[PDB]
Parts: sequence; C-alpha cells; structure tokens
Amino acid sequence: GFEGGQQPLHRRLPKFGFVSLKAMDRAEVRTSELAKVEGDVVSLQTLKDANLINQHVQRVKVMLSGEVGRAVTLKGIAATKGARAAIEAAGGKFED
Amino acid sequence: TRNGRDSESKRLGVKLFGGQAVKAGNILVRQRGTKFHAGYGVGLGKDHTLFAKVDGVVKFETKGAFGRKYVSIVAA
Amino acid sequence: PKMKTKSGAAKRFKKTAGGLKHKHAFKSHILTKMTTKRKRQLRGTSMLNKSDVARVERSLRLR
Amino acid sequence: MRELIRLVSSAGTGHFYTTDKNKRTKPEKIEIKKYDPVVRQHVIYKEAKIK
RNA sequence: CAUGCUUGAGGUUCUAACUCUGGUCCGUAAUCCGGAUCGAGGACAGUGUAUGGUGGGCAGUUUGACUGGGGCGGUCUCCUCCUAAAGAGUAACGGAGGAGUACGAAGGUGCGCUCAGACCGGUCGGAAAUCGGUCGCAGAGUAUAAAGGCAAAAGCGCGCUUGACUGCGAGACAGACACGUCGAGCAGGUACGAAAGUAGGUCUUAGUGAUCCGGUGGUUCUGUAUGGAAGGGCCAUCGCU
RNA sequence: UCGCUGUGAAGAUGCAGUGUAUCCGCGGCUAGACGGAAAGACCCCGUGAACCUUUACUGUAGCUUUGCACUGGACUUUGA
RNA sequence: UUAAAAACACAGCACUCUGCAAACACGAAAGUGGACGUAUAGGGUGUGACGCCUGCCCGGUGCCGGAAGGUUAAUUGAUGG
RNA sequence: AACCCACUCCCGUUGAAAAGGUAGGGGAUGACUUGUGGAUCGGAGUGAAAGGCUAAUCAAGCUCGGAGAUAGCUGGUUCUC
RNA sequence: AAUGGGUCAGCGACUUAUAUUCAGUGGCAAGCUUAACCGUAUAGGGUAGGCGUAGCGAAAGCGAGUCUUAAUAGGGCGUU
Ligand SMILES: *C(=O)[C@H](CCSC)NC=O
Ligand SMILES: [Mg+2]
Ligand SMILES: [Mg+2]
Ligand SMILES: [Mg+2]
Ligand SMILES: [Mg+2]
Ligand SMILES: [Mg+2]
Ligand SMILES: [Mg+2]
Ligand SMILES: [Mg+2]
Ligand SMILES: [Mg+2]
Ligand SMILES: [Mg+2]
Ligand SMILES: [Mg+2]
Ligand SMILES: [Mg+2]
Ligand SMILES: [Mg+2]
Ligand SMILES: [Mg+2]
Ligand SMILES: [Mg+2]
Ligand SMILES: [Mg+2]
Ligand SMILES: [Mg+2]
Ligand SMILES: [Mg+2]
Ligand SMILES: [Mg+2]
Ligand SMILES: [Mg+2]
Ligand SMILES: [Mg+2]
Ligand SMILES: [Mg+2]
Ligand SMILES: [Mg+2]
Ligand SMILES: [Mg+2]
Ligand SMILES: [Mg+2]
Ligand SMILES: [Mg+2]
Ligand SMILES: [Mg+2]
Ligand SMILES: [Mg+2]
Ligand SMILES: [Mg+2]
Ligand SMILES: [Mg+2]
Ligand SMILES: [Mg+2]
Ligand SMILES: [Mg+2]
Ligand SMILES: [Mg+2]
Ligand SMILES: [Mg+2]
Ligand SMILES: [Mg+2]
Ligand SMILES: [Mg+2]
Ligand SMILES: [Mg+2]
Ligand SMILES: [Mg+2]
Ligand SMILES: [Mg+2]
Ligand SMILES: [Mg+2]
Ligand SMILES: [Mg+2]
Ligand SMILES: [Mg+2]
Ligand SMILES: [Mg+2]
Ligand SMILES: [Mg+2]
Ligand SMILES: [Mg+2]
Ligand SMILES: [Mg+2]
Ligand SMILES: [Mg+2]
Ligand SMILES: [Mg+2]
Ligand SMILES: [Mg+2]
Ligand SMILES: [Mg+2]
Ligand SMILES: [Mg+2]
Ligand SMILES: [Mg+2]
Ligand SMILES: [Mg+2]
Ligand SMILES: [Mg+2]
Ligand SMILES: [Mg+2]
Ligand SMILES: [Mg+2]
Ligand SMILES: [Mg+2]
Ligand SMILES: [Mg+2]
Ligand SMILES: [Mg+2]
Ligand SMILES: [Mg+2]
Ligand SMILES: [Mg+2]
Ligand SMILES: [Mg+2]
Ligand SMILES: [Mg+2]
Ligand SMILES: [Mg+2]
Ligand SMILES: [Mg+2]
Ligand SMILES: [Mg+2]
Ligand SMILES: [Mg+2]
Ligand SMILES: [Mg+2]
Ligand SMILES: [Mg+2]
Ligand SMILES: [Mg+2]
Ligand SMILES: [Mg+2]
Ligand SMILES: [Mg+2]
Ligand SMILES: [Mg+2]
Ligand SMILES: [Mg+2]
Ligand SMILES: [Mg+2]
Ligand SMILES: [Mg+2]
Ligand SMILES: [Mg+2]
Ligand SMILES: [Mg+2]
Ligand SMILES: [Mg+2]
Ligand SMILES: [Mg+2]
Ligand SMILES: [Mg+2]
Ligand SMILES: [Mg+2]
Ligand SMILES: [Mg+2]
Ligand SMILES: [Mg+2]
Ligand SMILES: [Mg+2]
Ligand SMILES: [Mg+2]
Ligand SMILES: [Mg+2]
Ligand SMILES: [Mg+2]
Ligand SMILES: [Mg+2]
Ligand SMILES: [Mg+2]
Ligand SMILES: [Mg+2]
Ligand SMILES: [Mg+2]
Ligand SMILES: [Mg+2]
Repeated sequence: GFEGGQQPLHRRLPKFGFVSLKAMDRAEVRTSELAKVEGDVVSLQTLKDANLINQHVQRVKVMLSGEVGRAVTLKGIAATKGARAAIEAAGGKFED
Repeated sequence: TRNGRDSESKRLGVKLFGGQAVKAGNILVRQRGTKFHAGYGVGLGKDHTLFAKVDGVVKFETKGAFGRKYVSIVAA
Repeated sequence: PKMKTKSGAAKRFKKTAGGLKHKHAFKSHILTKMTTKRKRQLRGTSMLNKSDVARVERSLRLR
Repeated sequence: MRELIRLVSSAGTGHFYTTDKNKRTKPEKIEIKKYDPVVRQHVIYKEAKIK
C-alpha cells in the first residue's frame, strides 16, 4: 500500500456499505444437486445428511441451474420462479 | 526575481484532419473562440468545441463572406 | 502465520465476479458549487483501474 | 461574500435545492418555481437556512 | 407577622472524636515505642478520594523542501502570453501579468438597434454635458489579467419568465492513479414564440481542498430472544489561508 | 622502482616523443613517492543521537483551592 | 593529563524568607539534618577590603496587599424534549 | 631545608615513564600536610565552580540482560556454458 | 596520485517455519480434499471444515438475471 508518501488508495476513497448478519445462516442449492439426497425428499436435515450445505445453515433457496434428476418433494425450502416450474416438470411436487 | 509562474497546457488544436472517418460525438477541434466554425453535420460545444453529429468524413472548407473557415462532414 | 488483511482496504473495496468495486471521491462536502452533471456522474460504483489492481490485491492479501 | 442558502419545496416532501445569495444587496427571500422529482411537477420553492 | 418541619451560609462557645517532636508513672536497667494519668489545642489541623490554579523542579518529542555549497532573502496551488524549434507536450532562483470572486439578473426566450471618434450649426457649460446634420466602419464594447473570438452580432434595450430542471446518456478529448473536459439523443415535467424552434447557467479559458470525523433533511434497508427503539447503511447537504 | 616536454579522472617511475645511464654497497640531507598514523573534528546530508534553554507542544513531582469521609453538642445572625 | 589567570573564594555590604513541631533539604513513609540552635539565630540571592558615592522610571514581567464587582471546577438537578 | 604544589626553558614523544627528568620556581604555624578506619554514587553523589571528579573510562561510570534494537547509509557476496 | 588487500592455510554471507499467488508436472473429476484425532500405526478410518458448480445489489431481497430509475427506457456488472 505504500506509494512514496502520496495519499494511498485505501485512504483516498470512501468507505461504503454494511455487512449483513442476516445472510450468515443462508445457503443456495442448484436444481442439479437435488438428485443427491437419499430418497425423494429435500429438507434441511436431508441436505445436511448429504454434504450439500453446512451444519449451521437455516434457510435454503433453490435456483435454476441444470436439470432435476428425479421427482423430489421439497419440504420447508424456498425456490425461485423458474426453479419451481422445472421441478413439477419431472413429476416433483412442492408442499410447504 | 518575481516571475516564476505559468499554467498547465490545455492540449488545444485539431484532433481529426481532412479525410479521416468520423463517428457521431467525435470531437474534431478544440478552441479558444472559433478559429473554425461549425459547418454541415457539426455542432458547437459551450466552450467552442466542434463535435461530429453524423457519420462521414472531415471536409475543412473555407467559404462564404467574412472568410470563415468551416468544418463539415460529408458522405463516405 | 496467517496473513492479516488490511482493515481499511476491505471497507473500501468489495470483491465481486467482475473485479473490485469502490465508490467515488469528491462527494463528501462542498457540493453546492459543483455541477449536477458532475455530482450525478460520481454517484455509482466502478471497477478498479488495471494499474491499481496489483497494489490492492496485495493489501487485501489476495496475492 | 455570498452566504449559502437553501430552497425547500412547497410540497410535503423534504426535497431541497441549494445555492448562494448576497444578503446585503437582496433582503428579499427568493421565491422561485422549480421541479420536484418526488411529486414530478413544477412547484414553488422558498428560501431557508443552510444550517 | 412569634410559631411549628427541613435545609443553605456565617459567627460564638463546649468536649467526647482526633493531634501533641509537653509533664510524671509503669513495662524497664531504656530521651525508642506502647499503656495510664495531668496539660494544651479541638471538630480545627491532618490523611484518603474527586476537583480548579500554579508548576522547565522533571520527562517524551517536534522545529519542511527547493537552492549554481549551507545560512539570509525569495518561492510552494490555479489562469494568460513568450521561451517552445508552423500537430500535442517540453526546463531554469528565465522574461511579463492575473485569481482564491461577481450576478435572481449581468440567466432563458421573442422582438427591436448599431459603437469610438472627427467636423460643422446651436441658450449660458466650451477642448469636453444635452440636440441636429455629414463622414467613419469597429480604431468601441465584453463584470474581472492576457490570448483567441464576436453580424444569426457573443455588443445594446424592452416584454414575459426560471432549462442556474430531475433520471440518464451513444460517442469522444485528455490522462500513472485519484480527478478532469465536450456532448447528440431518450423519458418526465416546464418557459418564451403564430410557428420552424431555442433553453441541462454567463464569449471561452482562473475564482480552489482527498479521506477520516461530527451535524442536519429524507428513506420499500438493517436493527444481537421477540415487538419497538438506540446505533448503522443509502440519497441530499454543512463544517479545514 | 631515471630526467624533460606533452597527453590523461584535469599536478605521471610506469602512457607518447625524446635525452641520458656499466652491476652493487656505506656514511649523510630530506625535494617527491599527493610518504606513515587516525573510515576528516571544518562544510553539507540522515524525516540520525545526546545534553542544554524558554512566554514551542503535551504531560508531570511538589505546592495550593473546594465537595465527601474520619466529624460531634448548644446558641445565635441571615436564606429558601 | 596542552589554559593558574583578570576566573572561584574571601572579610565587609544589602535585599528577602523563617516565631520553632521554624523556613529549607534527604526520604512513597517513619524519621533525619538545620540544632540538643531560637531573630545579635538559621536559609536563599546578588555585590565583593578601604575612601567618596550609589541619580530618574512601577509602563512590561515578577513579588506583596485588598476585597467590591465580572468570569470560573468537581457537585446539585428546576425546566423542557 | 624536609613536606605539599607545578610558573619557565630544554630533552624526551617507538619515552627510563600511557604525563617524567635536569636546571631555575611558589607556599612552608596554616583556609596547612599526612597515616589509619568510616560516610555519601549514577539523572545520582561531591564540587573555594574548571561540565571538574566518581578506579588510566564522564554534557551522565562499569557490568550483565531487553538484544541479533534500528541503520532509506558505507563495505562484501564464492563453479561453468 | 580515489577505496581495500604483506603472504599462505583453515573458516566466512539469500536459510527455516507458517499463510498464500503464478508456472511446470501428476491424481481424481461436477466434483476435489481432509484437520485434530483413532489406529497394525507412512496402511486404513475420520469429510467437522475449505474451495468449486451463479450472479446482481449497501442491504432486505430477487435470481439467468439483478441494480439505478416514475420507466418492460437507456446504462453498469453477470450468463452459451
Ligand atoms: C577551518 O579552517 C577549520 C578550523 C576548525 S577549528 C574547529 N580547519 C581546520 O583545519
Ligand atoms: Mg458439510
Ligand atoms: Mg510570469
Ligand atoms: Mg520567470
Ligand atoms: Mg509549461
Ligand atoms: Mg501555452
Ligand atoms: Mg446549446
Ligand atoms: Mg475487519
Ligand atoms: Mg454521501
Ligand atoms: Mg467535495
Ligand atoms: Mg480535656
Ligand atoms: Mg525537630
Ligand atoms: Mg511515650
Ligand atoms: Mg479538619
Ligand atoms: Mg481539608
Ligand atoms: Mg487532600
Ligand atoms: Mg525538556
Ligand atoms: Mg510545558
Ligand atoms: Mg526538563
Ligand atoms: Mg522514541
Ligand atoms: Mg528530538
Ligand atoms: Mg531535545
Ligand atoms: Mg511536525
Ligand atoms: Mg536543504
Ligand atoms: Mg546559494
Ligand atoms: Mg558554486
Ligand atoms: Mg556547485
Ligand atoms: Mg531560508
Ligand atoms: Mg502573445
Ligand atoms: Mg507547439
Ligand atoms: Mg515542432
Ligand atoms: Mg524536463
Ligand atoms: Mg499574486
Ligand atoms: Mg453579456
Ligand atoms: Mg439575459
Ligand atoms: Mg453630436
Ligand atoms: Mg445582422
Ligand atoms: Mg488520443
Ligand atoms: Mg425538453
Ligand atoms: Mg405556448
Ligand atoms: Mg437485547
Ligand atoms: Mg428485536
Ligand atoms: Mg434510524
Ligand atoms: Mg637509478
Ligand atoms: Mg593537461
Ligand atoms: Mg605531467
Ligand atoms: Mg608499465
Ligand atoms: Mg612512458
Ligand atoms: Mg617514453
Ligand atoms: Mg645509505
Ligand atoms: Mg634528517
Ligand atoms: Mg624524504
Ligand atoms: Mg602530501
Ligand atoms: Mg565505521
Ligand atoms: Mg568518513
Ligand atoms: Mg559543528
Ligand atoms: Mg523533517
Ligand atoms: Mg528525508
Ligand atoms: Mg491537587
Ligand atoms: Mg597562581
Ligand atoms: Mg576557578
Ligand atoms: Mg541573614
Ligand atoms: Mg563579581
Ligand atoms: Mg509593576
Ligand atoms: Mg502598579
Ligand atoms: Mg492577591
Ligand atoms: Mg609523601
Ligand atoms: Mg592541583
Ligand atoms: Mg600548566
Ligand atoms: Mg637551562
Ligand atoms: Mg623550594
Ligand atoms: Mg623542578
Ligand atoms: Mg608570601
Ligand atoms: Mg618561604
Ligand atoms: Mg587527620
Ligand atoms: Mg553505595
Ligand atoms: Mg556535576
Ligand atoms: Mg579517571
Ligand atoms: Mg547515568
Ligand atoms: Mg541519558
Ligand atoms: Mg571494566
Ligand atoms: Mg574497571
Ligand atoms: Mg547489530
Ligand atoms: Mg527487541
Ligand atoms: Mg562488491
Ligand atoms: Mg603510484
Ligand atoms: Mg584519499
Ligand atoms: Mg590506488
Ligand atoms: Mg568508500
Ligand atoms: Mg570514497
Ligand atoms: Mg592499504
Ligand atoms: Mg489438473
Ligand atoms: Mg441489463
């Protein structure tokens, strides 16, 4: 960071933003990783029985990336608009 | 001594010469006052800057009364 | 041991998939005499200049 | 010199413009009509204090 | 207005707290130290803690650079001309000058008009005031230095007026970075004009200061069990010869 | 391990040109070897060091002011 | 251990502080010196036998005195939001 | 004269000697000289005051630790193509 | 005629630990790899954790998009 004595960048530009503590217990799951849980059920504990998410994650959102391997039911986890529609394409339901 | 002062150069002059292809918004001449006047297809900035308004080729014609020097844009 | 990230650099530069973001200087005070065009164009965020990348990634302990 | 002043909109919004004036020469309060972005109309603005 | 209940301030006195580097008794064989008893002072002094003043007695430090050696003197940021060799840029303690502002109209628009000066005639004013005529074409003018511009006058006058607008922005000029400069066009609302249209400050180039921190006006953000708040974030803005 | 005149990081035993001169000691004198000694003390520089000064800055020992505590009784003047 | 002097001391002079558990000095303190002294005494400061003398200024900065008024700390907490 | 000191010249300067010697010199009953034992010391002591002395060391002793302090400054940096 | 070296022999100066980035060379591959620890103790277990498969925004959040904005306008960053 030295510059010869001239004012350095990390003191010439302003600070901005704040760190979110709400996002520290959040995770996202691709639609391609849905067919790795044990059986036909995607939950918070089942995504942790497999190594898809860390043990401290409390909120999961599913987003569209790839294709869903089989028909899974999603329990207690959110999904996007495209992520949802592709799930019922492969006979998978979406309750709670 | 009571003299050691000056000012930073302003980089004035012609930026595109006769025959060069131009685009809209391209700066043609930087001036103090108007050595050159805006011809066809050229506009005048508030500090007397000539900029292209259409696509084409620089012309650099002098014509009309008053012996003015005009910068115009023509077909390519 | 573990490299220690510079605290002041991390508050001014945020790492994204495009590069490193930052805000613009000359917007804290003395804003009346400025032109609204000047103030409107210093408002967003921009990526680090190509010649500033090396000195900042070394300050953030990214290289 | 030219003291700094403030123009505040006559709508309920807190939107304000800023400029300066010569208070010795002009004891009048500036009463100008300007554009308010929040309500998207031209309304009246009134001089106030910058502080 | 005496009263009854409290407290603030002062003075006077008393002894019982504390003080005695005062006497005599004991421990004891002892000008220490304790205990007892007389004597004096006495809620004072003195010590702890909180606080204002004084305090080189003592301490940790600072006290710029350029520079035909250092000191003394001068300079340190910005604008105009020359040096600068007909693109841009180009140094010297090289040669000359300016700035650290002004303007709510000195801005926008529509309409209208040409200056300085010379001569001749005319009541006092007389080389020079206001008026008439002829010539003149810019030798005038431009808020402010100099250079470059100025008839669609960019100069002058009047009516209406707030575009000295909000979100942007194709494309460029400059440039180590941070900063800088020009801008057609699109969307919202406007002002002049019958209308084509013009208007995102002033003929242009100087009139300036990063970050941190703190203050004010807004806010579909966050807010340490939860509902709020405090605090933080985003936009606007104020405070550094 | 010569002199001179030039050249040359600018005052040459060692370079150019030239002139002199068999090889080696001893006793004496100090003109040169920018001779020996001491990483110049003069001058400048280093965002070096010490010690000294004061109305430089920031503190401090000591001295002093007042609130509370150790700390009580009575009377009296005045205030709410 | 490159300076023996015109430098220091001195007897004499003056100012100033100190009433005794003295001022003052060394000690985080107890204590000790001053002094087993008591204003003809003790400390500090300047001048420097002797003779003739030592003139004007209190505006600056010190010290001494005064208490009326103006400011002024911890502390207290009326009022308002 | 002894004793204490150190004013001048010369020698010596790799010295006989890390401060002397030969010639002269000052005080020599006093604020004198000296033996033995004791007290005061490192931001401290002591000083008839030269910033002098505190073990050949003094504008802050020596010794061991922090400590391989820091050195934008000199010096050095080893086989071949 | 600026420094250093009287000579010989021996010694004498780019190291190590932990975190990382780039290149070469290998193991697996939308997955790769374990740390403390257990253990027959270089095997084997242990996948807590780290990196990658998705970005935009200060954030709530939305997500092949997102942010700015009155704006499915423009523009910034991202996507085969
Ligand atoms: C000056 O000429 C200098 C004298 C210094 S005395 C400290 N030269 C000395 O040789
Ligand atoms: Mg896991
Ligand atoms: Mg000049
Ligand atoms: Mg000059
Ligand atoms: Mg120049
Ligand atoms: Mg120039
Ligand atoms: Mg225009
Ligand atoms: Mg941090
Ligand atoms: Mg801001
Ligand atoms: Mg500013
Ligand atoms: Mg009694
Ligand atoms: Mg006593
Ligand atoms: Mg007793
Ligand atoms: Mg008391
Ligand atoms: Mg007291
Ligand atoms: Mg006290
Ligand atoms: Mg000091
Ligand atoms: Mg001080
Ligand atoms: Mg001191
Ligand atoms: Mg220090
Ligand atoms: Mg210092
Ligand atoms: Mg000092
Ligand atoms: Mg300083
Ligand atoms: Mg200098
Ligand atoms: Mg000079
Ligand atoms: Mg010279
Ligand atoms: Mg010179
Ligand atoms: Mg000077
Ligand atoms: Mg010129
Ligand atoms: Mg040129
Ligand atoms: Mg040229
Ligand atoms: Mg140059
Ligand atoms: Mg000036
Ligand atoms: Mg004008
Ligand atoms: Mg106008
Ligand atoms: Mg006339
Ligand atoms: Mg005309
Ligand atoms: Mg270019
Ligand atoms: Mg418009
Ligand atoms: Mg109309
Ligand atoms: Mg709580
Ligand atoms: Mg809560
Ligand atoms: Mg808030
Ligand atoms: Mg010979
Ligand atoms: Mg020569
Ligand atoms: Mg020669
Ligand atoms: Mg030779
Ligand atoms: Mg030769
Ligand atoms: Mg020869
Ligand atoms: Mg001989
Ligand atoms: Mg001799
Ligand atoms: Mg000789
Ligand atoms: Mg010599
Ligand atoms: Mg050395
Ligand atoms: Mg040297
Ligand atoms: Mg000196
Ligand atoms: Mg300095
Ligand atoms: Mg320096
Ligand atoms: Mg006190
Ligand atoms: Mg003598
Ligand atoms: Mg003396
Ligand atoms: Mg006396
Ligand atoms: Mg004297
Ligand atoms: Mg006085
Ligand atoms: Mg007086
Ligand atoms: Mg007084
Ligand atoms: Mg003897
Ligand atoms: Mg002696
Ligand atoms: Mg002597
Ligand atoms: Mg003799
Ligand atoms: Mg004798
Ligand atoms: Mg003798
Ligand atoms: Mg005598
Ligand atoms: Mg005698
Ligand atoms: Mg004796
Ligand atoms: Mg001792
Ligand atoms: Mg001393
Ligand atoms: Mg000694
Ligand atoms: Mg010391
Ligand atoms: Mg010291
Ligand atoms: Mg020793
Ligand atoms: Mg010793
Ligand atoms: Mg060392
Ligand atoms: Mg250390
Ligand atoms: Mg070398
Ligand atoms: Mg030689
Ligand atoms: Mg030399
Ligand atoms: Mg040599
Ligand atoms: Mg050298
Ligand atoms: Mg040298
Ligand atoms: Mg040598
Ligand atoms: Mg590979
Ligand atoms: Mg887009």
